[PDB]
Amino acid sequence: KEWQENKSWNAHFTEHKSQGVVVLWNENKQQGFTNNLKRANQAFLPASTFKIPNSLIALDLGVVKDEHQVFKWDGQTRDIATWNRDHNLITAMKYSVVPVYQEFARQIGEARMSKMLHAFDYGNEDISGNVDSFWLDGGIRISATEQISFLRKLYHNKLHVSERSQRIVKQAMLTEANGDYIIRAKTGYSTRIEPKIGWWVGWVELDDNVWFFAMNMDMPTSDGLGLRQAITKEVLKQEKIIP
Amino acid sequence: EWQENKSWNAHFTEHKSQGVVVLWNENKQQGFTNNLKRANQAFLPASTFKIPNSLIALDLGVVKDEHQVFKWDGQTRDIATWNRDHNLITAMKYSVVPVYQEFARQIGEARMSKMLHAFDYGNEDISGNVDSFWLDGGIRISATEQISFLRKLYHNKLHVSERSQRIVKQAMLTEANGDYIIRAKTGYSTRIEPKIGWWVGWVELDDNVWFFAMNMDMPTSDGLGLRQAITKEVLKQEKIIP
Ligand SMILES: *C(=O)N1C[C@H](NOS(=O)(=O)O)CC[C@H]1C(N)=O
Ligand SMILES: *C(=O)N1C[C@H](NOS(=O)(=O)O)CC[C@H]1C(N)=O
Ligand SMILES: [Cl-]
Ligand SMILES: [Cl-]
Ligand SMILES: [Cl-]
Ligand SMILES: [Cl-]
Repeated sequence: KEWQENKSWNAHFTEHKSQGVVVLWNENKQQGFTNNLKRANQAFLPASTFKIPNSLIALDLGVVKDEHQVFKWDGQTRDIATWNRDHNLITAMKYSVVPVYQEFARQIGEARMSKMLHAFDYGNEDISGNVDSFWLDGGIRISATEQISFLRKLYHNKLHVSERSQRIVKQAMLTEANGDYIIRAKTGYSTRIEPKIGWWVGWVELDDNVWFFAMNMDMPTSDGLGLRQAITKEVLKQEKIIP
Repeated sequence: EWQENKSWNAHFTEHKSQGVVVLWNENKQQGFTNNLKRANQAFLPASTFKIPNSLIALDLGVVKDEHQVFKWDGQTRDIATWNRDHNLITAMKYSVVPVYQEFARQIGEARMSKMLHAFDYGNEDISGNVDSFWLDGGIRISATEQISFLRKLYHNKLHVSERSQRIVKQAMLTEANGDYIIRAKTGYSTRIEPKIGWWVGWVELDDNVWFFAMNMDMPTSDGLGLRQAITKEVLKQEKIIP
């Protein structure tokens, strides 16, 4: 059976006084699992998880030459200290540097952004709003299941951009690696339209399988942001995917 | 420029051990070592040779990509992890010699010799069995020459495709967290004296990369854990990793 509900995972949200969904996909078995089939299919603003398609499009169009090209700080002091400094693609992804990605989106422009999101079958494919903010307060929406379908295409180099573009973005997604697993992922935090939600989307590479994941959770304040990873890892540990 | 830091000898002494750690600061273009003579001593690369071997195999099409499966030949060997199917990523991780011996046989002596010349790799001498020269043949490379080769790989400057270089750097991934990424390969030269352990690679930080190459005397497999442990003690002392 393709999609299966595991209500036992709700204990991981309950135990943190949280509400959300975790979706897993077993690539070898071509089967998916979720605590909440309805919420797995509800669409939300992608917020910073949009850095994955934005990175791909920027590299494929040559807006970003490679993962070492330096994007100079514009000398405007912002809220997040790690943003007030020079970045390359690796560090801009790591510190989720919005102003770097805003400039990419402006250089890409509305016409190319729209065509590439259709080509990617990415969420509702709707870029209505400002070209440098639609993933934060515009028309674009994506579900946890639609994140999985996009990431599977990236993993297999099946997106309609160069293999090189896809390999570079997967490098930039690297989050954790040890002798047991590799996680390639991207966090997000949608705050401008209700409900406020946190995301964590990506995959776990094991020796002989890959488990795709997409989670979102209600995030009324920034206090709970560490639960995006903590809850996903509690589910991965339950299912014996990581130790 | 090069500098000797004898204080790192303490990390070797404490584990009753002899060897060398070489570090290269890419931003400053400066090298550091506990032993300048040993930094330039050339040894058999043993399993560290999997780095150039993978590059050549990918560039020639002997390996199509990092997913291609190399089926176990059915010969039961001493290392349990070798007695199973592998791809490039797991073959590097478990250092599966028989997979790399088959690559070498398909590359062949002529293309292997030419490619090591193009890479400026060590003494560029493949004398011996085409499928064992890096374990018991004539090839020799120093810790400083390992760093030279790795800097070219890091910058995509080796004369193979960018794609081959990106795949091998993916396969080298050893560790990553919010502080650092290590891309590296271990080795153990067991067949020709002196028996030594290797660890070569680099640490990626937000705004610098530190290349490293270490080797140490390894009279038995009991001290293999020290290859990483002594290197990490030097990286901590130098405030490169927490
Ligand atoms: C992305 O969702 N954003 C940028 C930055 N990212 O941190 S996250 O990756 O930990 O979610 C701050 C939150 C958010 C934004 N406010 O634009
Ligand atoms: C490579 O040097 N070798 C293959 C294998 N890997 O050990 S490693 O951890 O040093 O990579 C065993 C040692 C050695 C060999 N015996 O050929
Ligand atoms: Cl963003
Ligand atoms: Cl990687
Ligand atoms: Cl080998
Ligand atoms: Cl490439």
